Amino acid sequence: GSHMKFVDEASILVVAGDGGNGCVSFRREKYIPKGGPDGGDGGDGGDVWMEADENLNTLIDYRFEKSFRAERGQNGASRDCTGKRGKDVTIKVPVGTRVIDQGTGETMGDMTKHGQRLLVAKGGWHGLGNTRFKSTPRQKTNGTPGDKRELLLELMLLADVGMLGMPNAGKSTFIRAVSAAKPKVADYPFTTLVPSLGVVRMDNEKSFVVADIPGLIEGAAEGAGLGIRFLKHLERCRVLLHLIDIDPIDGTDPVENARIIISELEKYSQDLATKPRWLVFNKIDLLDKVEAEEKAKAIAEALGWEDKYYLISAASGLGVKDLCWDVMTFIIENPVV
Ligand SMILES: Nc1nc2c(ncn2[C@@H]2O[C@H](COP(=O)(O)OP(=O)(O)O)[C@@H](O)[C@H]2O)c(=O)[nH]1
Ligand SMILES: [Mg+2]
Repeated sequence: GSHMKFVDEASILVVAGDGGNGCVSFRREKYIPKGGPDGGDGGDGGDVWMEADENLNTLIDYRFEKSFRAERGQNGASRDCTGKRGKDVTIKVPVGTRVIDQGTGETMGDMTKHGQRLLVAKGGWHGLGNTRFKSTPRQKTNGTPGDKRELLLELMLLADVGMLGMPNAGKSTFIRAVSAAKPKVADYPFTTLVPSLGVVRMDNEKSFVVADIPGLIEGAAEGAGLGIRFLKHLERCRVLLHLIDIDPIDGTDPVENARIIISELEKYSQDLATKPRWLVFNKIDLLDKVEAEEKAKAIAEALGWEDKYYLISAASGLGVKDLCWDVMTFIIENPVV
């Protein structure tokens, strides 16, 4: 049966801090009688931690920043003054992220709940100052090196945003235009004719997954099991975008097309049909600006659609970034609960 999965992947480098070094010193004070060793120990190096964050949706930021370095521990000083510990680094990933050690290929951990932490690079240990060698010792040790590790990060992706619409509305054009990356498909016998998913990156820590719903529900290569598995994680889907070709040359009338799409949606699933749904009119580049607005207002009027709708050209980019920021806003404002 149906096993297709979409997997987000990133490879990053994590480097913990080295230990600070030990110090060699002695108290040589005029009436305070002895030689007295007094060199302090170094500080331990800083650690690298991964932390699960339920507000992140994808691993997209780790395609761009790929290297993380915690701080070296401080050297020891006189008066048995032990060096300050090096500062830690925490790297945030979505809930569901599996963390693999790419050197050894072993799974280090799975980030299954909010605020959960995983140590991925242990900092070096402090050097010892001469005070530790006592029986007037002139020896000290250096701090040990911080772990250096390449991590493979893997995350099964579920749709945050669904596209709806007729064939040739511009759904895959839209998806490809907004996508910073295409996730890899796993457990699917074929390699062609995959439904369209994309990861949208708006800015740091601000991303979402967009999917073409008809590709998923039509059991095109995987059969009817795929749409059921889509429905299984529907709670991750915050909003649907009903994409409408504003002037179909195919002669078709946008109002009736819109009605067929709605009706098919309601038949398939009542939860899917009650999701927030926004009208988005596409291919406005073909028309003059004011004419597009008329045509759109008229279609909205005829559907009894009272909400705000959008006008865009998925081809040229007109209105697309504004739409994506409104989707990002909605997402940030409606976390899954
Ligand atoms: N002129 C124009 N053509 C578009 C726009 N969006 C999509 N198209 C074209 O319409 C056709 C259908 O788009 P596609 O993304 O394949 O539709 P889908 O079937 O909904 O995935 C393609 O030839 C696109 O290049 C647009 O904003 N303007
Ligand atoms: Mg297509």
